[PDB]
Parts: sequence; structure tokens; C-alpha cells
Amino acid sequence: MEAVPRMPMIWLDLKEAGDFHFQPAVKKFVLKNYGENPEAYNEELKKLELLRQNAVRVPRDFEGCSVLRKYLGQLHYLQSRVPMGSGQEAAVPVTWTEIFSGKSVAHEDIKYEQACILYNLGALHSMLGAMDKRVSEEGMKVSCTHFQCAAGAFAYLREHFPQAYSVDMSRQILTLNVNLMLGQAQECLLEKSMLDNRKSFLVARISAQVVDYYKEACRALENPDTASLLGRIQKDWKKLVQMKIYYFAAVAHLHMGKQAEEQQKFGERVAYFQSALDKLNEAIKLAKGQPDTVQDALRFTMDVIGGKYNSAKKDNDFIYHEAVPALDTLQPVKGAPLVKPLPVNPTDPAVTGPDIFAKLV
Repeated sequence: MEAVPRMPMIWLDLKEAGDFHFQPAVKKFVLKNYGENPEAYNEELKKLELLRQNAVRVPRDFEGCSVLRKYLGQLHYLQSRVPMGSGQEAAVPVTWTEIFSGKSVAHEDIKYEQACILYNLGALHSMLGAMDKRVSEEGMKVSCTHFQCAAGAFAYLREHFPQAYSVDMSRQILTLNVNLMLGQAQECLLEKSMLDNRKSFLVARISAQVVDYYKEACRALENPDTASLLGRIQKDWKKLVQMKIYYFAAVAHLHMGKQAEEQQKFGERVAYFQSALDKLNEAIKLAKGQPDTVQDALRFTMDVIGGKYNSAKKDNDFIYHEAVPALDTLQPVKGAPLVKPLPVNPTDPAVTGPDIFAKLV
């Protein structure tokens, strides 16, 4: 199974930015509150406006992440010296496009700008995670980290910002995004654990957790309100996710049968391989219409599980003569969560660079 073809991964589009005319409001504030020449900080203002145009049209590569993190950190450093939040003195309109409707949504709130950047940091991480072939140890590790970082950005957004600046960043949609991203992170780790040939029981538990994360996403996708908001995106996500629930349930029970093999529980081995085959047959049904990438992974896995089942049953029928337990007596596999949303510290100097606005007060 370490050589199974990789399943495709879902990634999220980045949001499109509108205007954020911060320069006039910063100049008035410096004049009326610091008493200094309003244009003594034009080079700091020039650095920020350049950084914004770079961020709102960011390159879709790993370097793009540092650009977004730079701009996000510098917005924090600006907010801590110039009050531009909701209701505050120097607040100006911030406009971005809500991604599911295409409608412009404006708020006079610098935290809306921060939120949309953080959203795009999560989305870019999801795209970089989904781009790798995931065939090397380092590519599997890096993809896993990108999906955890994506989860981290959407989780931070959900926890630290006035909920619902727009409906693409509502708490329930962000939670769907987190659970999908963690499910994809855990899938990357499952692939890595099979390459590393970890203990069969641990691999089963890792796979069971992939199922658990994808069940959380699937339940959220079945919410009619979310289906309505996402439109055909909900159909495309749900088809892949529901298929993967049965696929990784098959992979889990395959590895429970390998544990039984190792323990010389040869009737239990047959039962788990039979259950794995039943779960895989449902996944193949649910995969109708999916791309060849999905079919190639399922075809490969059917060869593995079908061959293991036929030989386990032959061995048991002609050698071991052990009783085969009913499938509904098998101990369920408890997922092993080995991923988490990974930090967004917006003001870590190692990532923000020098504070553009250090020479303010």
C-alpha cells in the first residue's frame, strides 16, 4: 500500500481585494495626535502600499506565504500605533469580494483587511499542499504541514475575529475548512506511515482518523445552508469526501487484518479483509464519475485487498480452520489524531521582518 496512487486533494481559491485607502487617515492622525510633519512617514507609507499590492496579487508559490505573512504582520504593527478598527478615529473603508457570491463587501475596519489576508494565507497553504506529488518523505511531510497551516489560518480567523465579516468566513464555513484541511493533513501522514511501514495497528488508527475528519466535513457539507452558499462546490467536495470516508475505512480494516495476521488470529484476519473489501466496494460505487487519479488508487487498493482476502480465506479454509467472526462483532478502530491547526503568530519578528513603523510612537 505504500505505493498506492495518491488521491487528489481539495484546495480553496483566494479572495479578490478591493480598495484600502489608509494613507490619508494615517497622515491626519500623525498631524492631529503626534504634532509632527504629516509626510515624515511617507517612506513607511510607501513600503506598506507596495506590500499590499504584492499581497493582493500574491504569487501562488511558497514565497507567496511570506508575502502574506509580511503584510499581515505589518498591518498589526500599523494598528498598534494608529486606531483603524471599527468605530475608531482613523478607520477607513476596506473592501473585498465575497468569494461565493462575487459581491463586494465593505467594512471600515482594519481587522477586515487582516481577516481577508489571513483567509488567503490559509487558501494559499491549501493550494501548495495539494500541488505536491506526495511521493517522497519530504514532500509528504511538507504537504502535511501546509494543510495543518491552512487549518491554522482558518482556525485563527474563526477564533480571533468578529465573526461574519462575510459569509465565506462564517464560523461554520471556517470550521468546515479546518476539518477538511486536517483530514487532508492526516491523509498525508497516513501515506507517510505506510511508506515508513509503521505498525499495522497504528496505520489502522491513523486511517480511522482520516475517516473521522472527513465525516465532520461531510456532515457540514450536508447542511442545506452550506450547500446553497457553495453551490456546485458543495457537490464536488462532498463527492470526493464521501468516497474517501469509505476508502480510508477500507484501508483501516485492511491494516486491522494485517494486525490479526501478525497475531496469528487467522479467522479474524479473514473477517477484517472481508470488511475492508465491502467498504472498498462502496467507495468504488461512490467514485463513479471521478477522475482517473481516484480510479487508479481504488484499482490498486482492490488488487491489494482482494488478493489478501482470497489468500487469507484459503489459508483458513485449508490450514488454520479458525472461526470467522461476524463483521458486526469486530472491535471498532479508534482514530489517532496526529495533526492539528498550526500556529498563526501574526507578530513573530522572524516572519514579519523589521517593524516598518518603528519610528512612530
